[PDB]
Amino acid sequence: FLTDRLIRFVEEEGISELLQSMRRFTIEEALEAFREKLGYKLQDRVRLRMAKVIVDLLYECEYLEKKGERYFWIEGKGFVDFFERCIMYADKFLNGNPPLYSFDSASTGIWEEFLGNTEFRFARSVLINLLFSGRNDNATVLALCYGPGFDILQMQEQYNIRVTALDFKDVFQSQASRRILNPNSVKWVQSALWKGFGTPLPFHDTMFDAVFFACADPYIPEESREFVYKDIFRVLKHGGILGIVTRSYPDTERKYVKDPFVRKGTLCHDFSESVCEGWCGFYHPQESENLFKTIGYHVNTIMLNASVWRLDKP
Ligand SMILES: Nc1ncnc2c1ncn2[C@@H]1O[C@H](CSCC[C@H](N)C(=O)O)[C@@H](O)[C@H]1O
Repeated sequence: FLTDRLIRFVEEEGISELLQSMRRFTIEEALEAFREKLGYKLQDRVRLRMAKVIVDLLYECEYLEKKGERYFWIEGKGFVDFFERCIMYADKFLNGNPPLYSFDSASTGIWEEFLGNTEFRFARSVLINLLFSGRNDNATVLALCYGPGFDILQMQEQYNIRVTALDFKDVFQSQASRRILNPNSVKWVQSALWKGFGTPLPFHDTMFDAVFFACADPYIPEESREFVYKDIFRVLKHGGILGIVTRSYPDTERKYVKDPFVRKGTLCHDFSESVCEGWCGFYHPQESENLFKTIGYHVNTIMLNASVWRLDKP
């Protein structure tokens, strides 16, 4: 299991030994001790975040209790995977080595194997039915940040839609074309027309019946996330729909992410994919719902522990 693997990492790197010897710590004190005692170079946001995720996971797994903002180590009384490869590298990354993977040509096979997994296929299929079930055929849909094209493939498997495909790099386009059911029917937009998150989408206002946005939310920088979703709102027709597949950072309130296995799994996913170039991490679900509402979306559906979102433009 992935959680057991990350716990084994925590123990083998001496993180658990350090924290139990400290006995009590705030997140700030723990991060200072990771720097001073383990020698981690927490020199950027993504590495500082990984260290925070480790503490959050130890708390979720009941190694720690919390009073106010202070954690306490709980003393016990007497008597092959993409994720595996990420965790195998995490010690090197935390010591300041470059990201393990990126969205460049050399890494395309890695992403193809990872994003083809059954859990992603399930989440995409649910969202596709949420967006298109019961609709008139041949909706105009933007497949945004489509990568290897599993999203386009599943959309064409399930429904007759007119896909416009856009990514911020063109490194996957040939692989996606050789995967989907109807490559001639797709409007492939050249990646030179869109620098990516933070730049306006190269489409006019109110053009699309739907925007499909799967597994790309955690690559949006915090500084740009409001704009990215406002700009998507701009290109949707009134009555159009934005579908998101992501994960939600486990919420203390347990309002959105309830399944204990999923709460642990999301933390381990976030820690692991932090070794990939550009990872920003999963966002808090209450803040996401608040953001979508202020932009002007109606929150039609939140499902799968707040991993699948249907957002309608009124
Ligand atoms: N800074 C950035 N701006 C726009 N897209 C970005 C980006 N960083 C990553 N991405 C894109 O986000 C995607 C992450 S992988 C998800 C691919 C596909 N949607 C699927 O469901 O499997 C990739 O297409 C990647 O090119």
